[PDB]
Amino acid sequence: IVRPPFTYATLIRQAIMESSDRQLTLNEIYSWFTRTFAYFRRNAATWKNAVRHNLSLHKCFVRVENVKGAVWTVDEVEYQKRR
Amino acid sequence: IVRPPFTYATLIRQAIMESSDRQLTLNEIYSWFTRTFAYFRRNAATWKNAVRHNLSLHKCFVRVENVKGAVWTVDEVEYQKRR
Amino acid sequence: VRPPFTYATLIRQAIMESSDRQLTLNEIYSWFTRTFAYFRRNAATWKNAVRHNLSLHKCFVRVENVKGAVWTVDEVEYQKR
Amino acid sequence: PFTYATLIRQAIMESSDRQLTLNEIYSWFTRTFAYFRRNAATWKNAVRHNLSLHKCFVRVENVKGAVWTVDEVEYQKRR
Amino acid sequence: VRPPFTYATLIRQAIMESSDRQLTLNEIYSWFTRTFAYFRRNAATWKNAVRHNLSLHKCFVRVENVKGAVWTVDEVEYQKRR
Amino acid sequence: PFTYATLIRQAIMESSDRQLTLNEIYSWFTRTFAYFRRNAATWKNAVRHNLSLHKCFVRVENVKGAVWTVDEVEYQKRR
DNA sequence: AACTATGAAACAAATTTTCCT
DNA sequence: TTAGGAAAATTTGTTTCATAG
DNA sequence: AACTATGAAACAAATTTTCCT
DNA sequence: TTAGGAAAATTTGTTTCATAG
Ligand SMILES: [Mg+2]
Ligand SMILES: [Mg+2]
Ligand SMILES: [Mg+2]
Ligand SMILES: [Mg+2]
Ligand SMILES: [Mg+2]
Ligand SMILES: [Mg+2]
Repeated sequence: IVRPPFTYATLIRQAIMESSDRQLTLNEIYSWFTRTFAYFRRNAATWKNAVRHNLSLHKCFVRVENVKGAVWTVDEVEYQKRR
Repeated sequence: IVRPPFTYATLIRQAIMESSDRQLTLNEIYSWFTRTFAYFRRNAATWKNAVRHNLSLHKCFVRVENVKGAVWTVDEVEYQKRR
Repeated sequence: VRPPFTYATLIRQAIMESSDRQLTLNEIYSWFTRTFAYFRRNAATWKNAVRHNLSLHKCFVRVENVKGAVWTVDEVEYQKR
Repeated sequence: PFTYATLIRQAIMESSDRQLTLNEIYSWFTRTFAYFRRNAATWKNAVRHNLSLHKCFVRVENVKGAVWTVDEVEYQKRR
Repeated sequence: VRPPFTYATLIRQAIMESSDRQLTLNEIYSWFTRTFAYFRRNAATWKNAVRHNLSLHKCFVRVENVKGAVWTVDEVEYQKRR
Repeated sequence: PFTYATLIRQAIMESSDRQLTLNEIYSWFTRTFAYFRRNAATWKNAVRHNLSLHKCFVRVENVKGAVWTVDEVEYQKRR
């Protein structure tokens, strides 16, 4: 098994960008990771922690609260900075 | 953390070829893996199983019993076949 | 062509492979339970497994004759295991 | 009991010229797996029937309970 | 060159940060124990950590002037952490 | 209480011009870590001494046990 | 080809915040 | 009104990776 | 650029074998 | 001499990866 050659930030952005409304709940993001790569079908304690850490740490990922909870979105302009 | 871009057989051969007498016990091979790459400092249940599996499966790795137990060696001619 | 297996050949196998060369009905049932469970696989599964075994085990050698390709068994390399 | 290796050997071993193409091995496995699928729900009664029908299977009653044995001479007479 | 810390400023910090602005001697000791344990780090450790924090937190802005580059604190940006 | 951020901020805030080069921050941390290393075995007695020496620290005896408080007015004079 | 130095990423954790029994 | 638990977030400090010199 | 087919590798496990309490 | 335990080996069958076509 090989981990994808992309950063967590890039992968998370990919997940969100591929969604129909450009937004995903945390659990939906986890699902995208496990469905897409074999690497994420094990050691969940490690990679899910990485995902949450990246979502909070990086300003390009903005939590948008809504009636049923909250979804994560991507501030593309922000994502582009430093990259 | 990234796993080395080499097969288990290639890494095992490397460990043995670097030893002073071209022989290593199983525990010494585990130690070479952990000392050499961060990747092998976690999920021991998985990679140690991989190492034992590779040692038995591939004919290029020959167990040589000795007074103190047994060491693993490499049949270079064999390793070269299929490669 | 003779069937690969029959209840008779299977019952004989169960008994012959046993310790005392004897089995109670319940023991024969246990053996059959395990055996039928093993075969409850699909073509996609066994087909993959067959190719895997032919290219992994040395006892299986492919002899190319005036037909295309045929696999044979090296009994001497088969016994060692 | 069975492994793909023993099965592949059985197929090849039980064929004249002791050879088989990959397609022929596939055919043998198809027949074999079909057999077990077809009889997955009948083997219990089939076994009881065979035990009492064929003389090669002899019931030996010992201390506690009874056991079944094979009369190899009788068995080898069927073929 | 007044010291960055003195027992006096530390004792006051422990008491001021407390719930009811008052601590027993033992509570002050517990605070000091934790504090001294935090600082038991080597130069290789804190040096790395300092560079890490300067380039991670936006409240720390490098204002490049005349010669060399000096940092500074964005009191407002630091407000979030407050 | 303390994080590298609060410390870096403390250093810069206590400096003139409220600015510091990376080397100056390094100097401040060197002095700071040196302080805690130097006094790792003396702080218990040092704390007891300071509490009874400085009037800004007042011992208030309530129901069970006694607690220490800071007389903010007194503390500020000396600064 | 080695080796060092170093920021971005990755990691491992300790805490916090919310929503529910 | 608290007490806990699980998710979800937020934070901190350390280790690893990729590479410019 | 996509997609399929497929052998090598990688995985996950069930068992075995040895050496010691 | 039987009963585990753990490390070391051996085995089997399934999933993943890289890539020819
Ligand atoms: Mg964010
Ligand atoms: Mg071997
Ligand atoms: Mg082979
Ligand atoms: Mg009969
Ligand atoms: Mg920053
Ligand atoms: Mg006093």
